[PDB]
Amino acid sequence: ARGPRKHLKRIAAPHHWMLDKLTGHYAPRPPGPHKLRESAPLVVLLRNRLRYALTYREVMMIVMQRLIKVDNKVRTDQCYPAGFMDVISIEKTKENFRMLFDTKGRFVPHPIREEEASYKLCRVKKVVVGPKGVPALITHDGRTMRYPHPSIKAHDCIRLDLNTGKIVDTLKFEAGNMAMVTGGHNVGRVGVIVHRERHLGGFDIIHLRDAKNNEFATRISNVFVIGKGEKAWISLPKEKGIRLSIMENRQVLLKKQQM
Amino acid sequence: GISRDRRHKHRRTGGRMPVHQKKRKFELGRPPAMTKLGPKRVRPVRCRGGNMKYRALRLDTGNYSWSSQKIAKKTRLLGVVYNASNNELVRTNTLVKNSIVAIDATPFKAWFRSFYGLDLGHTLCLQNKHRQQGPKLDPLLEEQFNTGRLLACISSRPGQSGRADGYILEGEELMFYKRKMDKKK
Amino acid sequence: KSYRTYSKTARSPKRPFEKERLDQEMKLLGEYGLKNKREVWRVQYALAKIRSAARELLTLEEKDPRRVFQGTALLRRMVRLGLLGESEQKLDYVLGLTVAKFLERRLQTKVFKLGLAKSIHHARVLIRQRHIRVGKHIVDIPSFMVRVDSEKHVDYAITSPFGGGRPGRVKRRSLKGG
RNA sequence: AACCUGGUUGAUCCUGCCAGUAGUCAUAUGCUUGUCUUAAAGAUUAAGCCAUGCAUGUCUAAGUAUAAGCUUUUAUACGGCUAAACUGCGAAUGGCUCAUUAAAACAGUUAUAGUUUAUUUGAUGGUCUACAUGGAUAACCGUGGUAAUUCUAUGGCUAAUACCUGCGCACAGUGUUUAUUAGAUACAGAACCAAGGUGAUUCAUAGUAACCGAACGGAUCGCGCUGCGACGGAUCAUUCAAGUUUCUGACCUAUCAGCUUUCGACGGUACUGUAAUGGACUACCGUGGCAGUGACGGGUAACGGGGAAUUAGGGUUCGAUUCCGGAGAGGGAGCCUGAGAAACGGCUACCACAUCUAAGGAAGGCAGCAGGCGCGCAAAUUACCCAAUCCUGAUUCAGGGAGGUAGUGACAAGAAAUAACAACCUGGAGUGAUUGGAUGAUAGGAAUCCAAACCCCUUUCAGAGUAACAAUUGGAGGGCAAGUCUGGUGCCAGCAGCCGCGGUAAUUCCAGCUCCAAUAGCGUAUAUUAAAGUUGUUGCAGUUAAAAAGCUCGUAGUUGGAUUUCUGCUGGAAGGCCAAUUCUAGCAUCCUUCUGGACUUUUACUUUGAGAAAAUUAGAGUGUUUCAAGCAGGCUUGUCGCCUUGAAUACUCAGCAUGGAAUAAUAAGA
RNA sequence: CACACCGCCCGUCGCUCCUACCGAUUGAGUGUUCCGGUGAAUUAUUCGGACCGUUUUGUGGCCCGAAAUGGGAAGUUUUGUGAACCUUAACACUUAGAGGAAGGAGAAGUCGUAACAAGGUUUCCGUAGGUGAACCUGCGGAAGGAUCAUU
Repeated sequence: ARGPRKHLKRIAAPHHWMLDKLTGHYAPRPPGPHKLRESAPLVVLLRNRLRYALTYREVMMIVMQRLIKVDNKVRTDQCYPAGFMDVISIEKTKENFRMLFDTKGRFVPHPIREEEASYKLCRVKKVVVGPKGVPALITHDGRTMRYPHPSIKAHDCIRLDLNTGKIVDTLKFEAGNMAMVTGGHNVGRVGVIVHRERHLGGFDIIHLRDAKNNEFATRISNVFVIGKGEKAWISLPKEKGIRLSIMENRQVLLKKQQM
Repeated sequence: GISRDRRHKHRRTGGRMPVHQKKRKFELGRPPAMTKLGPKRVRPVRCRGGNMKYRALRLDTGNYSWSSQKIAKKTRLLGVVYNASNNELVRTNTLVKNSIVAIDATPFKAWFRSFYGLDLGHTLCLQNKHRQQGPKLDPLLEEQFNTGRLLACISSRPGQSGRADGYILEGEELMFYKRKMDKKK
Repeated sequence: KSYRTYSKTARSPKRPFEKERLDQEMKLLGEYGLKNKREVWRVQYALAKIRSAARELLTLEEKDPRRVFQGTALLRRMVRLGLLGESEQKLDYVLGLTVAKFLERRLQTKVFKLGLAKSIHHARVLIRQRHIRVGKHIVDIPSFMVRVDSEKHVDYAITSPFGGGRPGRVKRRSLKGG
């Protein structure tokens, strides 16, 4: 009541962080570009994915060196919400991490090449006219690129340059274009787009087809266009967003563990 | 204070509504400034957000747009003439929205001489061009000008803005309110 | 307040006094050398988890994707645990299990089966007195239950007199005393 | 484990309850208690009352340093380092409790074109003495008052990112307030004259005519013609939110049937008010709104839900309590500051309690953490620390009874000691204190653990022979497993959940001996679940056992006859198995407007799909020594370690969407 | 009825105890909200202007005449929000009461004999009247009768 809540609790955290039940009563709380449940804070990358830090203390000792950057910019706050399709860049080690969705429905820092780690994609939420009658995009990231093409519509991605501010490569939202899912049940799945239903009132949905010919649906808010009909602007994680079945995921896992 | 909420007062069934909560600041109202004629005074009320909302208390003057001619002049007020809601507000001369008011009409008469040169009671070319471009003036507005007055509807909310603005009455609105002025007489 | 799950391993029967029941339980104490009737009811309860799992699965359909997944996981446990033999992998066979199958698999018997212990009672005392290496590390607890690849592996602990260490304490008292 | 035994009779078969039995990860209580792991704990009644101490503070190269402070380096504005104080930000989170509260709250599901939003992230912007504007305030110094406090006056200096002013092109910006034009879209054109964005708008935005000062357009700070970032503040998104808001949903009660209104009840017009929408409020005007499908009122030993207990299925009862909402800080009410409070570890007032007083006055709110009194059947230490987990701040550094660690602890859950083996009478493997030699309970080290102790796990010097290191708790007529034993008592004392024992031979009392059941536990009391097909939808009963209105009409309610493109052959894609089963195109006269959706009356129903927090629950994987658990691990003389490591998945009426030939409502009747 | 007609068993009356009921006292106390009355504090508003300073002249060669006009205290006007207390009434819940009159329990008393057999007047129903008590009688029913039955 009475104002914004400064604590978040463990358990009442998101499940896709995979913070454990014991070993803490509270969990780190991420406001930044991204939402609370559609992001992951910079602490649980460093300690609970990348395994650089042990403790919450040690993440302060890393981040206040000014070694961590995101989007070619130094972020000093340890609880910064670093979300979908943000680049992370550490100068020592000289390795870069683009955050994608894993096929199971988790965040994972996908390691990438140095030339690839310049650019990143931003799907545009809407397009809107600012003052002096100038046009302007706005993104899922909460950037606002201005003077686009007239070409560029809602619900489609743009390759940003990052080294400079400006856009470079557009993409369109149509049938036969590659598209990852960012939320809901089918998260972490990439497939070409077959068809979308309108439903003139609320909630457009899209059916789309995995590269092993599995068909599945999501709302348009969740869908995020990568690239053209086959091929893709970005590098993909392990499995490339197929999501193999429950008995298959059993068989591959226990076949691994026997060595 | 003044509670705007629906937790007091009845249900649609005619049943008392249970209330288990104390009054909330976001369910606020405030005492109404029945603003009037006089020399200007105005009070900045600090509202939710931090945002200021300026309460009128006495207003002499106002910006009033003539619609057809497409001009607006700053003008003094004389008196409140009619109100739709309450006859007590006309009795005290209380300015509110939708309230019909008297106006000097010497700003418009000076403009109408200067712009057109038909009048009421090198350029010349510019005046002629303006006349061709836009001056017949209704028969009732011709009679209305002779007194040195006009009639006009207050369009702004004085309590929120801290400002009397309006527009001049013309055509069907003007013919309408001339009935209900004359009917009480 | 603390986030720790917990459960009950056993539960008592509805009839306290039946001569049919009390005789057949007393045989299972006498064969396998058990402390009390809770140790039977533990295994009685532990079977009924596995049995009610198979009872749920077996009603459906052999081509149903729930049964083919959850059945094959359940059959892996019974092969691993050495409870059902590998020649029959049918889910139907799990139903034909008994308490004697579980109680032959625990470490009281598998010591005795090994034969080092000699007698059922002695085997329990050897387990609790810190002998008998199962695999790499020694095990203190009668109700262990062995996973069939591990069963060949049971041997006396490296430490201890049977094993080849200091001879406890009482042999030293005789040896140093003399 | 989808379970049943005793009791009505001289005996039988019934209906039928009473008693027995079992569970609770439900309280209380009795007797008993060796070990290690985990761990509920002043909820029930008194949301009754509180002594003492503690629980919210905070500083960077970067707002303000003349401490009459420190410190060795010695600086003509300012060497650094810093007490104190001003300014900034926080104190509205967290924690605790369950008294209120029954279409209220809450839950899932919409909407915000009906709005505010510190901060974060990204944008934007010359247009109005400019080598720099003004005068007061602490701390400090001097000095008092009062019995007394986080009471403070008079006098003298001095600061700003405090407070307040305030020129400016390279008439004239942006914002506010009103008026008002554009904001196009199913088709081509001809002749004559004077192009953002939604399903959808009055939206974005541009333009025109004026309005006001009450708001922005930097009089700020650090490292280094020139870079980097600290702070400030406006508009627009963004994010953390919050406020309203659509639909559907709840326990008992009819010995509650008619509620609501002139003083807002239901609606209309026009104000007002609000952050905005609204009878939210005010004027006039109409006479409505809800109810037998339960309105209105009453009861709750009622905060709601996620969930918990309960061994077929269907259910019944519980949910103060780990998470998410809600409400409250003795009772009510009012209000300041701020982005945000109707705040109580903020203030003002009354009422109810209560503290100090020198008797004039002053101060108080443990349903925060311990602790005490009192209520009770009923509940722990006035302990140590920010090391883990997170949060606040000017912030790598400071603070935190949030939180963690220990103590008390048979509320509870898990594992399992109290012996084992020999040789030396019953002989068809068990006994026999007859001797006999072969691991921790304990006590103290070592290292390990720990913020500092402590426990666990390792290894150590001692450490059992009636293994005196001695297992108890309830029973022995039936139900109910186990003595027609032996003394004492004599319808006495007492037992006895029910039936029944006791009147001088007691298979039940009070003892002894022996045996039975469970076992570090077991008995009792209350509530609750199964048994209960003794509340019956699945699933009872109503001739005589409990029970068919004396009999007809009858409105809702419930339930309603048959009947409307069925058959056949030829493909196609799949398909299990040594052609069946799915789905689908044609042809028997079968639409089209176009290049996937429009029409087929409308739903229910069923199918698949969307979206819906975790914890808990089921469940994949994994030797926490087993196990309850936990979410970890596993390989390996290799070192940018690898398994491009794992932590799957299901589950969550009403609402949104969709394929479909029956069934059932419903519509109709060119 | 089964201890078997020396059976079983009904009601008044008498004695002792326990539980509830009616009951004059215009009973009693606690709690709740209804109109009405008085009404603390306070938002807003009205005037008000302790003394703080901006210019303007006055005047002693930065003091004091004063006139304009920003800031703003105490006090004050009218509203609304409205605690608290009181009167009346109603509703809710505990609670006293002389006397009256139920039910069950004792464990055995007094008076009958009503029912169970044709229980010695068959039993029973509805209704009415009467009597120490069970009960009795009138009118119409029923077999649960003591008759499934005869021009």
